[PDB]
Amino acid sequence: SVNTANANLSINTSSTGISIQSASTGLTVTSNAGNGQAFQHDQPYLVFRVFVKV
Amino acid sequence: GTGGRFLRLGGSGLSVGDIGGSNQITIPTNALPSHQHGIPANTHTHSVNDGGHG
Repeated sequence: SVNTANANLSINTSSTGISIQSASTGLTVTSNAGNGQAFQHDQPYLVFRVFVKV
Repeated sequence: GTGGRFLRLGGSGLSVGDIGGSNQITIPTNALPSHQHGIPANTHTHSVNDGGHG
């Protein structure tokens, strides 16, 4: 009879052929940045007093 | 001195001869109106690294 025996073999490593194609992050607008506030502005001036003739 | 200014009656809390104002105006930060910027189209890939696997 022939006894059971193992075929002594091993697997040689290979690097898989894998690639990553293009993609878009998907965002299209930013977030609003700004508030509509009243803002004070004054032209140069000099102040007098007005009197109406009676 | 006139100072090349504008004529301003000063009834509300402004004595005679009072000056002020400015020809140069500076937009404050809170005065900026709310707005949204558009983000353009984008596209990218990531390289892949792998030495192999048995």
